[PDB]
Amino acid sequence: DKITFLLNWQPTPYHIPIFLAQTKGYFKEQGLDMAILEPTNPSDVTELIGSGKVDMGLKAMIHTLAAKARGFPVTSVASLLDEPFTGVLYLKGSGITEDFQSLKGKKIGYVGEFGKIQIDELTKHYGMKPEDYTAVRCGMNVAKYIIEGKIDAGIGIECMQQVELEEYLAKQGRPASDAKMLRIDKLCCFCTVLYICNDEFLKKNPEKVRKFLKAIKKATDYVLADPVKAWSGYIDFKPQLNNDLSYKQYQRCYAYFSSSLYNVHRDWKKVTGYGKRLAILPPDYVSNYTNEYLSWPEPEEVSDPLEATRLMAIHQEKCRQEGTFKRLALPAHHHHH
Amino acid sequence: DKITFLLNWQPTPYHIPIFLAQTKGYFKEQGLDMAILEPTNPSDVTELIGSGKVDMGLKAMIHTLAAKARGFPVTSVASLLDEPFTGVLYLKGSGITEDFQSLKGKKIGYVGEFGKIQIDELTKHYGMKPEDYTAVRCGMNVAKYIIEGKIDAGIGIECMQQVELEEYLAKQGRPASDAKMLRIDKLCCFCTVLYICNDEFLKKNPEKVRKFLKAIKKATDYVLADPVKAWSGYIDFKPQLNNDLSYKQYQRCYAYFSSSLYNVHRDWKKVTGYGKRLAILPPDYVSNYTNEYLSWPEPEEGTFKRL
Ligand SMILES: *Cc1c(COP(=O)(O)O)cnc(C)c1O
Repeated sequence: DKITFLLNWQPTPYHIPIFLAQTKGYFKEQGLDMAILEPTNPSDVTELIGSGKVDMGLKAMIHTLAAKARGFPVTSVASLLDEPFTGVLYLKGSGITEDFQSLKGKKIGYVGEFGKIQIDELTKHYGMKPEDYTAVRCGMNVAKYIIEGKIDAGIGIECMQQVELEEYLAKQGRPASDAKMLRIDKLCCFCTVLYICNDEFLKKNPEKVRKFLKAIKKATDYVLADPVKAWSGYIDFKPQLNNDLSYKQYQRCYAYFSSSLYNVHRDWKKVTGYGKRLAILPPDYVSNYTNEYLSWPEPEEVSDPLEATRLMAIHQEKCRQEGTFKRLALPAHHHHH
Repeated sequence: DKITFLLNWQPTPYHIPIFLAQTKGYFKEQGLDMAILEPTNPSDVTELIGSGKVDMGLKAMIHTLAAKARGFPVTSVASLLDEPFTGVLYLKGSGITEDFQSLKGKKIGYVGEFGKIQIDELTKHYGMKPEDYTAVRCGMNVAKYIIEGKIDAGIGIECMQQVELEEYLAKQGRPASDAKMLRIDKLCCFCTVLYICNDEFLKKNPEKVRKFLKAIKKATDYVLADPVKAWSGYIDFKPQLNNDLSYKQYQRCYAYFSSSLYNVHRDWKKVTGYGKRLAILPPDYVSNYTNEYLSWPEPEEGTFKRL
């Protein structure tokens, strides 16, 4: 009667709400016995949860969509990390540039399956063809392989892998700005990180899932309210995260955490479209999420998505150079009709 | 159709055979798709495997025995780390001494469950009573809490936690000998680390288990034969183990690796007796191992050297 929860990755700073929910006893106060597990290989994750072998866990939006398409019955019941900047990371001097064509003849790292597909597909739109480049499967070590020169560039998230590149550059006395990204968010939200359930587990235990999300919500509020105290609680439990890199990653992630846990209807509509178009998704495919098990009201709708993206970009820079914890203040949406 | 394999701990240097069997493709050459998982809490482990939620994994002998007793159908099919030195670790100046009585009024860390029971029980034999001491559950952080002063002593393995204390001492310029253990040869195979199977999974998949053990055996031979090459393969995959502490731990573990994977009939006989006696095991309890799935003969009853 323990409930298996499988992370999408080795412990990261953004996993803080799950671990705090455990260590602070919020799961216990809901009468839940969670067994948090960590994958050795992120690609095992959708298959294990989809097949019922694991009850719940986390995976990105693009992968959660493709999971149902490939016949793994999973449903997103909430959102953890909202729309982090994803792209092809590289160091200045790679010599890769904003010219997508500069990827020609380069070794490019992707984590598992979908990213490669993502680049296979972008080449056609830039007059390139696979293989004008060599794709290299890297699992959880994309950043590491860029730093070690085993690849020229690689796919990653701004608040995780980019921060790893920047910390390396700092050790070399090079400026942070030498860590550059070719954003895919402008070639979005594929890499939103979701709480997902096995479909039959969800059918059979809706009350437990609802209680889970309450515990998570309590921990998420704590982390947003008191990030510093939260962090020290986390790294006492998970000493592997007790370093400056993890802490910096944590600060960059702060602005991306979902405060309401709601699945964003627009984000899914966008991503389902993109995926449908890439033959990953059947033409009649329906988005596999629900907000039924969230026990609190939903917030006002997304405004100026490009505006927010631009504003977020600016915000994340201030975060890097100031070392702060600030949520992106957002002007509410004006309806002209 | 992936097979879930749950480690007994965060990745350690002694998990190297498993990871190498994966990264070197030995699991693949047997037509196995293993999903190696890591626990966040070692105590979840027997219950998850016992209940069938996870197919296979690792666990110490004392825990694997108590799992069946507590109604979790698990069976040991092979052995990984043989009889590492287990005991109460402490720093000289704690001030704890070889006198078990010195544990009086001290904070003593235990990993999760059986560790506490082991000390509750040893006190009765030393005229002490729980609680002449405070037991503190520490999970995977016993050494860390000793170093940080949050506990005075704690239960651990010589090649893992003790090495962690020693590396701390070296950072302080203190001698390694200041990391001391009260060894639980105070009545050491409880902490032998076993490959274990869910019973029903074993019933329904004996050919796969046999093939798993073959991949493991191949990796195990590689590690013993070429420990240095093996290590760099490991830490390329698992960069969290790329540090001097992990490498030192690895060298201490090397002598303890089981080279044949066989369950040792004597070790189990001893441990089953101990467990029966303190009330951890029913009087009619039968050891839950088998060497049936091993496909090779049983052998006769800063360096890398086998003993
Ligand atoms: C499960 C496990 C533990 C936890 O056991 P307790 O003594 O009950 O804390 C400790 N060490 C190892 C190696 C384990 O596998």
